[PDB]
Amino acid sequence: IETPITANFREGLNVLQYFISTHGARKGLADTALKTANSGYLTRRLVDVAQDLVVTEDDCGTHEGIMMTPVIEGGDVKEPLRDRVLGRVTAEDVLKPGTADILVPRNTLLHEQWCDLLEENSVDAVKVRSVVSCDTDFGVCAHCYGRDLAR
Amino acid sequence: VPLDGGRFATSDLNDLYRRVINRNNRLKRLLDLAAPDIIVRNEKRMLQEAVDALLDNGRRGRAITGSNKRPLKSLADMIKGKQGRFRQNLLGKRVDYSGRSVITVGPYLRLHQCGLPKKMALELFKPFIYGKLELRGLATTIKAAKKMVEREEAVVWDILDEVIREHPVLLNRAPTLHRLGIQAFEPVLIEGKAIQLHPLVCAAYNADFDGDQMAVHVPLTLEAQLEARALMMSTNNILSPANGEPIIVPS
Amino acid sequence: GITKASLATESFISAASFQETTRVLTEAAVAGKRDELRGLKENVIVGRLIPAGTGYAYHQDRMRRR
Amino acid sequence: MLNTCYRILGLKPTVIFADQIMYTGFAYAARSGASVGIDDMVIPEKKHEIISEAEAEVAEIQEQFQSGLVTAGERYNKVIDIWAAANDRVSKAMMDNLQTE
Amino acid sequence: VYSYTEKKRIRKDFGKRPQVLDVPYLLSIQLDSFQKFIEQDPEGQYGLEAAFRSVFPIQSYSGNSELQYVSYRLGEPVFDVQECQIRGVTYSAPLRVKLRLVIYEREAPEGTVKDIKEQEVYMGEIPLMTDNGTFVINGTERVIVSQLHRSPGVFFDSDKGKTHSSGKVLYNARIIPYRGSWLDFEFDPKDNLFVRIDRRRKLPATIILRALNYTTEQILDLFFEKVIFEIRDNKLQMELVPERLRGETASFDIEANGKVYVEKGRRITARHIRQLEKDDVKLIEVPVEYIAGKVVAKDYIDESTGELICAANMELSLDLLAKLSQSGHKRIETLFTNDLDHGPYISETLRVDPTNDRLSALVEIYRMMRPGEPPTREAAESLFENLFFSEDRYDLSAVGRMKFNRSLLREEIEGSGILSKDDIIDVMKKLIDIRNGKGEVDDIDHLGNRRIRSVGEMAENQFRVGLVRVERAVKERLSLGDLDTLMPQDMINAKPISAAVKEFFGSSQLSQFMDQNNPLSEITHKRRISALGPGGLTRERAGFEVRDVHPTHYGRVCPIETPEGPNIGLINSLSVYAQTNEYGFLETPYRKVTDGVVTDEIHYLSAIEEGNYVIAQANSNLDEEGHFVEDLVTCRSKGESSLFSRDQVDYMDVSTQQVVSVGASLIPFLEHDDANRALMGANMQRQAVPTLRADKPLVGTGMERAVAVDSGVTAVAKRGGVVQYVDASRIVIKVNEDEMYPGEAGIDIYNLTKYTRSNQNTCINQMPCVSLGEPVERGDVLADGPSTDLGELALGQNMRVAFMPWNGYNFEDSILVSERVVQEDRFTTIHIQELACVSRDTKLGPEEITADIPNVGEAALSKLDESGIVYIGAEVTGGDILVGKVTPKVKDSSLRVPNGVSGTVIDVQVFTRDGVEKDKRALEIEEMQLKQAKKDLSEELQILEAGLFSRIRAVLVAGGVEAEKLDKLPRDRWLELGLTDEEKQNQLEQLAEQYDELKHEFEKKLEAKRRKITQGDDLAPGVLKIVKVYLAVKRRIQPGDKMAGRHGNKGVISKINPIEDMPYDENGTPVDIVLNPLGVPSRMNIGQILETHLGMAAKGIGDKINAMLKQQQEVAKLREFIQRAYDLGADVRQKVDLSTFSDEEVMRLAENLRKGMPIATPVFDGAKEAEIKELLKLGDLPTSGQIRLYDGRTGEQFERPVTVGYMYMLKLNHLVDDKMHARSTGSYSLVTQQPLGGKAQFGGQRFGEMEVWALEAYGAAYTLQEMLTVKSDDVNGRTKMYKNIVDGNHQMEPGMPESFNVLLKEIRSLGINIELEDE
Amino acid sequence: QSWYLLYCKRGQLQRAQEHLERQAVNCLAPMITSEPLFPNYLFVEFDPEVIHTTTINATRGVSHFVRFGASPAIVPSAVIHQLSV
DNA sequence: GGGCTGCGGTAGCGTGACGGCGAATACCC
DNA sequence: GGGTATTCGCCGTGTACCTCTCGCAGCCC
RNA sequence: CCGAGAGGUA
Ligand SMILES: [Mg+2]
Ligand SMILES: [Zn+2]
Repeated sequence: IETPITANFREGLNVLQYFISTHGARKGLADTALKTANSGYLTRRLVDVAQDLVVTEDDCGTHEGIMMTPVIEGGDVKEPLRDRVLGRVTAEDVLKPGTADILVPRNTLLHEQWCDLLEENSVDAVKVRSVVSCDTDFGVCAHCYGRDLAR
Repeated sequence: VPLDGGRFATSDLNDLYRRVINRNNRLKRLLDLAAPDIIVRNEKRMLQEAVDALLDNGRRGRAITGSNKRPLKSLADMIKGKQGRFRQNLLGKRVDYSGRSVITVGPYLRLHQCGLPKKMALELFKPFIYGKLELRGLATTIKAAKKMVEREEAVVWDILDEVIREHPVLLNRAPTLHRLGIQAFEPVLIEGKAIQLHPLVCAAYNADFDGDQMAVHVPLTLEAQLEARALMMSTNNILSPANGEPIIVPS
Repeated sequence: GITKASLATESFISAASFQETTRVLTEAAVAGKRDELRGLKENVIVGRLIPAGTGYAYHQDRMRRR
Repeated sequence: MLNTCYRILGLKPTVIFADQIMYTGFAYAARSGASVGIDDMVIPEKKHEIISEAEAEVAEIQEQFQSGLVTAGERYNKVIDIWAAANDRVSKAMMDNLQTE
Repeated sequence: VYSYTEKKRIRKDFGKRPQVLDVPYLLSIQLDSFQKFIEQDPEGQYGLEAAFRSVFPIQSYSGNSELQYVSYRLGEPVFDVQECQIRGVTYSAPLRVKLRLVIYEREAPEGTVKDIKEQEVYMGEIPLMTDNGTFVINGTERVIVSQLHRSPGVFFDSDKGKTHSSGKVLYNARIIPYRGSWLDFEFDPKDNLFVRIDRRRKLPATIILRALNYTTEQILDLFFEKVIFEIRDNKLQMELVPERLRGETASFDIEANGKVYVEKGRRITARHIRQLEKDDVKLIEVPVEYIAGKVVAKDYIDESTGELICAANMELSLDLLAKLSQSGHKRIETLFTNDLDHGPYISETLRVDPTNDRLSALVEIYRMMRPGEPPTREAAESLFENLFFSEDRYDLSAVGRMKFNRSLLREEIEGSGILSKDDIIDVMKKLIDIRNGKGEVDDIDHLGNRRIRSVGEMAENQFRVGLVRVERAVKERLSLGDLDTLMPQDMINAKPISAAVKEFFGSSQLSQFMDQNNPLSEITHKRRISALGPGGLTRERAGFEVRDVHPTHYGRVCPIETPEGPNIGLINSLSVYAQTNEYGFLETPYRKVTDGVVTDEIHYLSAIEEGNYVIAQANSNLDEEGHFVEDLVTCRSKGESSLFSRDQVDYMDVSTQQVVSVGASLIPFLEHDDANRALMGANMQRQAVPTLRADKPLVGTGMERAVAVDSGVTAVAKRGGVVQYVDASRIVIKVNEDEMYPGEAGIDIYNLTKYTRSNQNTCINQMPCVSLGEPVERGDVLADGPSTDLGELALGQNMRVAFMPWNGYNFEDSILVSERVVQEDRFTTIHIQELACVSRDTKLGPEEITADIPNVGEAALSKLDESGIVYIGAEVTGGDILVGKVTPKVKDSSLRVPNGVSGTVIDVQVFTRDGVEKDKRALEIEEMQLKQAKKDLSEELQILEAGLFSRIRAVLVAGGVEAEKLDKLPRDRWLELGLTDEEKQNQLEQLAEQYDELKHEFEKKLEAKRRKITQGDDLAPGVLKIVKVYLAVKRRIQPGDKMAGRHGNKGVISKINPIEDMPYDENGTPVDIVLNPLGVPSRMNIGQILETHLGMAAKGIGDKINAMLKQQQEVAKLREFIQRAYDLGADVRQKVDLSTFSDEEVMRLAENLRKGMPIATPVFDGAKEAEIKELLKLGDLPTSGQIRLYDGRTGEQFERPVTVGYMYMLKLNHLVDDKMHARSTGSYSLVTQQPLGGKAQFGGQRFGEMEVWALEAYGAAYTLQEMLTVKSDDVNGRTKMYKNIVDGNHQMEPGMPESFNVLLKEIRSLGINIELEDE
Repeated sequence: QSWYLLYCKRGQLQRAQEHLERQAVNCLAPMITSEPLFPNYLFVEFDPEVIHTTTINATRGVSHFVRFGASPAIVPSAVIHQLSV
C-alpha cells in the first residue's frame, strides 16, 4: 500500500492505519492456523518413510562418500565448511593443502579439534562419508552416519 | 450397549449384517418358490449391493444411511482413516497411570526434577503405596489399604515420600514434535494443583505459561525406570538432536 | 517420493498404518504377502520390543538363536 | 558459554553450571528492577521532519502525475522507494537515540 | 443534566470528537428479525403472512373444494420463562390459525360454494424469543447466530490461473436463486460456451437457447452483428463501417472513390478510421480470398431448384460462393468474428452442439437432468418449463432480483421472481462481454455481494418447508374427502410444522448453546455473523481469502474480534453501529457531507454504495463549524485509503468506535495495542467469570454502560418514580404520575433472580443498587446483575501491578500474586453445579428413592432426611451421598457427589410423573412452592392494593373531602364518601373495576397455580421421578489458575506470596500483582502500560479524595477538588455542572469515588500522553509513572525505578481444579480393552502417535513396551502387573495387545486370511 | 404399454396398489393361499407417454423401479402370461 | 401394540476445496 | 493400431484436552 | 460411554 503507517504505537494509530494493520495481522494468524496441518502431515510422512532404518553395523567397509564443500550462492560465503563437516567421518584421508601430506587419516571423526586443524590449514573440501553411500544391507553403519548429535 | 435411558444405541455393523441376512432369507425363499427371472435378478442384485455395502460402504454409488442422512460405518471404515484401528488404537493408545494438569514455573528446582502435586501423586502411585502399606504392616488386606488412601490418613504421606524418591516420571507436552518433548524428571511434591516445571526445560517443550497443560506418565517396571533415568532424564537432553546447539539455553 | 516409497515397502503393516489401507491390503492379500517384522512400526503394532533402542540386544539375541 | 563448558568440562559441571546460571540470572534480574515505562520508548526528534520531507517528495511525484510526465507504475515504484528510504532513516534516528542516549 | 444513577459516579470522559449518533440497541439484529417473523403485518411482507399467502388457498386437482385462509394468532405461553427453564419445556406459543373450508359443486369456478365451515385450528407451537434475544429450547437457553451467505443473483467469477495448466483464463457465471435450481455458464479452453445445471454434466450452452424456442438464425441475430456483402458489378462488394477494422492487419487493397486509402501490409489505425469516416467509406470491392474464411449468418435456398444452398453458421469457400452467387441471393450476411473484441464463441458452440431443433434440445436436457427414464415430449417440456419458469420451484427473491438487475445494469429493481428468456440471454451476453474485455468480474468477499440471514428468515424458511408438507397432506385428504363429515383437522395435521421447526431450533448448526458467563459474552454471542451453516462454507476446507479481511468490512464487521484456531474469520462479529439493510446487507452510518460544512445528519450505506462515494475519516480535525481545518483529508474512494481535497467528500465516518465491535471496543488504549494482542484480548475478555464482588474498571471506555444495560442482566426500570420498597428479593417502585396510566393505579414490582445456574456453571445473581425512598428515572438501572457495578460493566477487578522480574516466579507469562488478593476474596468466584438423579423403570421392579441403603451406616443417613434426599444447606464433599437410590437385584445406585468437588446444596427440585406417588419431601417442597406462590400473589395483590388505595387518597383530597371520616371505617369503602357527579367518581369506579378484576384474577391464578404445581410433570418414557440437586462450590484462586488483562496478556498465576515478601514502595503499601516486562517489547501490546499509568493516576485521585474525605473537610474543598479533577486538560466533552449537586450529591459522588476516580478512555479518540502526565500531576504521583520500590525480602531498594499502576485484571474460567486429573486404574472400554477418555469419565491420557515416535527416537524400548501393552491394553499383562507391583516386583509379563486381536478379527471378517506364523 | 416391475415400500403394497388403481395403471401381484406370494414386488402396466415413469416413481407406496441400469426393466409378456397360475 | 427401515412423493433434493497421480478413454493419426 | 492428451475418480488434508446438547418417526401393518 | 453437531484452551 502506497501510504504507510507513519504512526508508531506510542503515538496513537488512527482508524485507517489500524485497519491496514489488521489486514497484515489477520493474514499471519490465518497462515499459522492453516500452516500447522501441513507441518504435522509432513512429520507424519517423514517418520513413516523412515520407520525402519536402525544403526546396525560399525563399518560398511567402503571408500565412497559425498564431497562436502562450503556452499556459495554468489554473495559472501554463506555456510562454512566447519558447519558441514563437523562430526562426520571422512571417506579418504584428507591431503593437507600443501603437497601430498596425510593431514588427517581416512576414518577419523572430525570433532572440534580436528575442525580447528582443518581451518588453520584452510582445507578446500573434504570427501566425507554420507548415509546415502552406506553399503549396509537393511540399516546404516556406524561410521557412515557420523557424530551422535546430543552425544 | 444401551446409553442412559431405556433404548439400545445399536452399532452400524449390526444394521449391515441384519440387512444382508434379511435379503439372504428373502432370496432363499424366492428360490424355493421359483419366482421368475427379473425378481430373482433384483433379489440377487440387492444382495450383491448389501454385501458390497457391508464390506466397504460408499465405494459403490451413494452410501446407505440409517440416521439421519449420515452414512453408517462399515468394516473397512473400522480399518481405514484417521480413526481406524491403526492410527487410533494400535499406534496410539490411552494409558493408565497417567495424569494431566496446568503447568507453572517453580524456579527453585534443579533441572533433573519437577514439581508434582500431592493429589496427583497419591492417585498415580496407588499400587506402590499399596505395596508399601502391606509391607510395613499397616494394612492386612487390600481393602484396608484402599480405605486408608481413600481416607488419606496421616501415615500415607510418608509412604508417598518413600515411593517417590528415586522414581522418575515422564512429562509430556501435548503437541510433541521432537524427542525433547518427552523428558523424565524426579518428582518433588507440591502443595497445589499445578505441575511446577523447571524454566530452562521450557525452551525444549515450546512451553510458555499462558495456560498450557502437560501429561505425566509413570514408568512402571524396572527397566522403564532405568530408561527414564539413563536415556530420557532431563540432564541427559542438553543438546538438540537436530544439530549441535544446546537446548537448555537460558531463555 | 516419500508417500509412494513408504507405501511401496516389503512390510504391509508398515504400509497399512500409513495411507490407504484398502489398496495395500488387497495388494498384499492377492500377492499372499508375508511380514517378517523387522522394523519399528510392525513391533509397535504387534506389541513387543522396538528393534532399535534397548530392544536391539533382544533382537540380536532372537536373530542369533534361530 | 554453556557450549564451551560442555565441550571442555563435560556433562556434570555443565548441568550444575546451567542451574547456577539460572539462579543468578533470576536473582539479579529481581535486584535489577528492570521495568518498562511509557518514557522508555524514545521518539526521535528527527521523525517529524523526515515525514515532512517524504510528504514533500510524494507531493512532487503527484504534481508530476497531474501533468502526466511519468508513468503509473514508475509513480508507484517511486512512492514505495521513498517510503522505504524514509522508514530506514526513521529507524536509524530512533536506533541512535536508543543505543547511545 | 444527569439521571440519578448517573450522578452517583460520573466517569471522567476523555474524548475530543463530539459524538453525533448514540449507540444503537446492541441486540437489535435478533429482536428485529424475530419481530419481523411473528407480527400481524398486512400487505404480506415479510413474516408468517408471506408463508400463508404463498401456501394458501389450497385447491385440489378439480376436486371442487378450496380451503382458504383468514387470519392467525399466537396465544399465551402456558409456561412463563422461569418455570419453563426449571421444568424443561420449550418456551413456545400455540399457533392458532383460522381456516375457512369452502366446498364447491360440479362446474363452479364462478359458482357459489355449496357449504362452508371455518375454525381456529391448531398447528405446531413456535418458540418465542425471550426479551434478551434468547430461546429456551429444552430447558437450556440457546441462541440462533446470524449467517453470512452468498446473495441470490448472478455472479461473474473468473478462476484465472489454476485450470488448463497453461495460463488461459476461464469465466464462469452463476445464477444463484434463493430457492431452486442453480444455473451456471462457463467457458472451456477451446473457447466454447457450456451450461450446467446444479453442478451436473456439462452441456454446450446454446442448447438452452435452443430450448427456449430460438432457431439458429435468431441466436446469431442476438450474439453477432451482420456484415453485408452485396452482389454487384464485380467481386461481391462489402458494406464496411470503419469500426470493425480496429487493430487488424490490412490483408487486401483498401481503396474507394478512385483513391487508394490503405495499402496491404500496414495495420489499420484509428486515424485511418477517421479518414474512412471523413471520406464516407462504406462500399468497397473485396477480393475472393476475403470471403473464403467468413461464416454465413442466416439460411439461403436455391429458388428455382428448391433446395438448400447453405445452413446458418457455415464457413464459406469459393465453390460455395459459386453456388450462392448463381442462384440469386444478392445479400450475404456474414458474422463479424473479431479476434480482438467480438469473439465467435456462440458460433463455435453451435458447431459443438449435436442438436438441431427445440425438441431434441429438450430431450438432451432431460437426459442430462433425470437420467435413464425414457424422455417424452410431455415429461421433458414439463421439466424444463418448471426448472426456472414456474413460481413453485424456482424463486429469485426480491434480493435476488435486485442483484440480478443491478449486475446487468438494468434500470428497475423490482420484478418477478422467476427468470425469463431475456434474463438468461442477458447473463450470457454479459459473460461474453467480460471475455471480450468490457466489464469485469465480481469478488465474493465484497460485502455488497454477501447477504445476512437472521432468525426470522431461517425460521420462516423452515416454516415454509413445514407448510408445503402440510399442503401436500391437504391435497391428499381432499381428493379422498367425503363431505360433509369432516371438519378441518382430519385434513390438516399439526405434526410436520412442529417437527420441522423444532428440528431447526434444536439440532442445527446455528441454533447453538449460549456462551453465558458474562454480560459481554451474552451480548457478543448474540451479535455474531457466522460464515458457516447450511448453504455456506465449512471449517476444514476453505480457505485463504474468505478467512481474510476485505476493505468492505470497515464499519460492518469487526476486524479484530474473530476466534483464533480452526475457524478464524468465519465467525466474524458485527460492528457497533452497523444495522442490517432492508434486503439483509450490512449498512453502516455515515454523516452526509454537503459542502465544506459537515452536516450532523446521518445516512446509512452498504458496500455497493460505499464504493461510489468518497467517505472521510472519523478523526479529521474540524473546528466549530464542520469545516475541515486542513485543505486535504484522508478518505477512501473505492476501498483505497487515499488523500483527497478539502471539498470533494460526500460522507464522513460517524464516530471513531465504529470500526470495531462491542467486545473489542471495551479495551481502552486499543490504538496502542497490536492487532494480534487486541484479538487475543477480546477473545479472552469474553471468557471472564463473574467475581463475588464487582469492581468498576478504573480505565474504561464508556461503552460499559451500554453493554451492561443492553444485555438484559440488570433490572432496568420500566417506569420512573420513587422507591417504595427494596429487598434482595424484590424491588417495589411507585410510579410518578406523568408516566402512570389513568386506570391501573399501578406500582412496578421487579423480581430479582437470586443465586442460580448459568450455562457455564457460573452464578448469575442480581443485587439492588438503589436504597429505600430514592428517585429513579425511566431507563435507569435498579439491580446490578452478574459482573456489573452501578450499571457499568465489571468483568474483572483492578489491582496494583508492578512490572519487574521477581525471582523467576513470573518467567514466561506467569503472574505473581500477593496474599492480599486471596485474603480479600477479590477473585473468589462462585460456581453452581446441577446434578440429576433419576428413578428409572427397570425390570424386576423400579428403583426407589428411599433412604434405606444396603451397606452404609450412620455416616450416610446423617446427611439424608426422612425421604433420603439431602437437606438444603448441607455442606458436602466428594464421596458423599445426596439422593439415596437402590436397585433390587439390592445394590447401591445412589447419587454421589463427584470426586474432588465440595459445596453447599442450595436447592433441591423434585419432578414426579403423574401417577407415581410422592415421597414425603416431594410433598414438603410442593407445599413450600405452593405457599410461596400463594404468598407472592398475595404480595402482588396487597402491595398493588396499597398503591391503589394511595391513589384513592390522592384523588380524595378534594370534592367533598372528609379527612377524619376517612379512617374511621377501614380502607375498603372510600368510594362511598361525599363526592360530586364528576370524573373523580368515574376514577373511583375505574379503581373499583381494577380491584374487582384483581379479586377474580387472584382467585383463578391461585387455583391454576395450585393445579400447575400439584400435577405431575412430563418426563421421559421410562423415568418415574427426577430429583435435581444444586451444589455451589466457591473456588478461590490458587497456583495454576489463569488470569489476564484486557490487552492479551495471558498468565498462569504461579506463586501466591505472603504480604511481607511483596515489593512495597516507600509509602508502605505492597503491590498486589507482579507481571513481567519482557512480554511487552515482543508482544507489542503497549496499551497495557498506558492503562497502568492512567489507572495509577485514577487511584491517585481516589487516594487524594479519600484523604480529603476521611480527614474530613467541609464540602467546599471537596467540590473544588472534584471540579479540578473533572476539568483537567484539553478540550473535552464532559466538563461538569458540579455547582448544581445540592451539597449532598457532591458528597455521595465523593463517597463513590474514594476507591478511585473512574476514567473513560474511548477507543480510538482516547487520552493522549500529556493528559496522563497532567493527571498524574493533579494527584501527587511522580510524572514518569514509575515509583522506586523496595524489596520485601531484603529491605533494600530496587535499582532503576519500576512501574506500578492499576491494571484491570480478569479471572478467566479455565480453573486449575477442573483440569487436574490422574488415573492409576479405572474403568476400561469394551470393544478395545483400553482406558476411557476424559475427566468426567475417570480415564487416562491418550499416549498418541507422536509420543510413540518420540520414545522410538530415544532408546525407550521397554518404556514404550509397557506404555502400549501393560499400562493400556493387554488384560492378562495388566492384572499380572498390578499383582506384581503390590507384591513388590516391578516386572512386566507383556503378552499381546487386545486391540491387535480386534484388528485381526476385523480384517479376518472380510475375505482376508491374516494369521500368526511359526514359533 | 409395456410391463414394468416396482419394488414397493415394505408393508405398503396395498396402499401402492390403491393409488395405482386410482391412476389408470394395471397392477399384478399373486396372492398365495392372505399374504402375497412374492414380497413387495408388483407388476405394473402403463405407457411412458400416457403416464410417465417419474409420476409412477413418485406414487404413494412405490419405492423404486427394478432398473438394472439406466432404464427400468421391461419384463417380457411370456412372464406376465405365466403369472396366470 | 410392532419390525424395520431408509425420502416422501403422484419431484427433486444437490450447488463455497484443492492438489496429485494413475487409469480410462477421446482425438488424431 | 497406438501416441499424445484430456478427463475421471480415487487418495490425502496436525496434536492433546475441556464443555454442552442430541441420537428414529412412521406406521400401515 | 459409541456417534454427530456447536464452542473453547494450547
Ligand atoms: Mg502459550
Ligand atoms: Zn556405510
